[PDB]
Amino acid sequence: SLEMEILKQKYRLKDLTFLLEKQHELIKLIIQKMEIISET
Amino acid sequence: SLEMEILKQKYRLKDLTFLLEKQHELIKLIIQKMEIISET
Amino acid sequence: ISNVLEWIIYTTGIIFVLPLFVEIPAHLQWQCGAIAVYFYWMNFLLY
Amino acid sequence: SPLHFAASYGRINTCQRLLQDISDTRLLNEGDLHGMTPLHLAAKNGHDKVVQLLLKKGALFLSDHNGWTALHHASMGGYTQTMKVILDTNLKCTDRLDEDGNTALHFAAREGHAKAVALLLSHNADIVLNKQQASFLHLALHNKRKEVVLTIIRSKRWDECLKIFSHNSPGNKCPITEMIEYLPECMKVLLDFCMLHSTEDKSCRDYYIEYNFKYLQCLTALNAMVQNNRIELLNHPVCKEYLLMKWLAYGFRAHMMNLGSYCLGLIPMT
Amino acid sequence: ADVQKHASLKRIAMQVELHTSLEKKLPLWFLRKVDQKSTIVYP
Repeated sequence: SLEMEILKQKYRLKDLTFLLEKQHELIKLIIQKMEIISET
Repeated sequence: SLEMEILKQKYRLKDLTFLLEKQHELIKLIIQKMEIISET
Repeated sequence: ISNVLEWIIYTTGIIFVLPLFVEIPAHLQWQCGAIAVYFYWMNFLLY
Repeated sequence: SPLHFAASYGRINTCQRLLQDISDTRLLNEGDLHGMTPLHLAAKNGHDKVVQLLLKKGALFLSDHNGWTALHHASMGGYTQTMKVILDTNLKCTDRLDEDGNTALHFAAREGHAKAVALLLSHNADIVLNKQQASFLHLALHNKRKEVVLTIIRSKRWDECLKIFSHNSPGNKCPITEMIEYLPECMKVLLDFCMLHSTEDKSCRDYYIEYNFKYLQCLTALNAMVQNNRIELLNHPVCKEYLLMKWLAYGFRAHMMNLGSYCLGLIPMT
Repeated sequence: ADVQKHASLKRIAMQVELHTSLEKKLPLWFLRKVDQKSTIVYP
């Protein structure tokens, strides 16, 4: 089955990197909107 | 061993995407509870 | 071996026809013929 | 220091306050420890509302210690919203060279940002070699950036992209030979433009198909496909017809002339 | 089996090496007169 087992693992790795790419944009939104005082 | 090596790879990538999707539900919980002032 | 087979086809193919000029024994005429005819068809495989 | 942090992290409300109390342009244009300036920090992190605000406040497209422009950082990161903002102010910025001769388009292609390559390429960026004698197309290929090279082949500018290469280089040859050496599935896509069906139904007596060979010529392409073991490109219909055409051109007549000169002795001796 | 593992590439490798050896030996004006940039087929 390795002639497709690695290919299903590719699509799982592709959705995993798409989820992380969506999550990096929220971490940036936190630093953008966060209240910063006493650290400046 | 490749006739099972990629099966263990599947389950490691599966618990990795499960860990990432739990971490994402916490980053959303931050923005939902975060005190936003000044950067409104 | 392409060079060697061509070397044999020319040098021996002379002697199988030389009777046209220098008198040569029948025995040698057909000893050279047996070799030349063989190598002409073996070396055709290289074409 | 403060404005640098504010612009690095998209803190647009902090920026509107930092540039309200202080009207000095020496802060807005302030060199950083790395030679950077707030407009680079904003562009580098992909903030489109901050890079716009600093340009509206009158920032200058200055250069980093590494020689990079704001548009170079925006391209390196693939941040189309920021590039579109930058290009809308000063399209004359686009051709700038860093202290190593890369342009914005080199960084976009080297990193694999097709939308970013597509935006610069369609907004009239100047295709050029860097000081290592390599173009943006050459950079994309040596980093196996399939989407970027596929976006370039689909471009309104492809023939201008293909014409620009260093003939004196062993490392940056004709891009077609480099595509074969690195990205053969893009060479397959490129060869599909060489075929065009005209009647859409193969049973019709007037049905025909045409093969164009302009990419296989200057047998350099098929020699490169053999040396790189590209059996699926060798067996592509454009390549089968190119070989059969080369055989009907002279290869058949040259073989039968040599074989016939041998047959002249072979048959008479039997 | 080894010859047949790479068999399909060996046919084409021999053909292109034959044609390119001739393209090195034929005179430049003949290649320009005799070669063609595109061809039609009627299946």
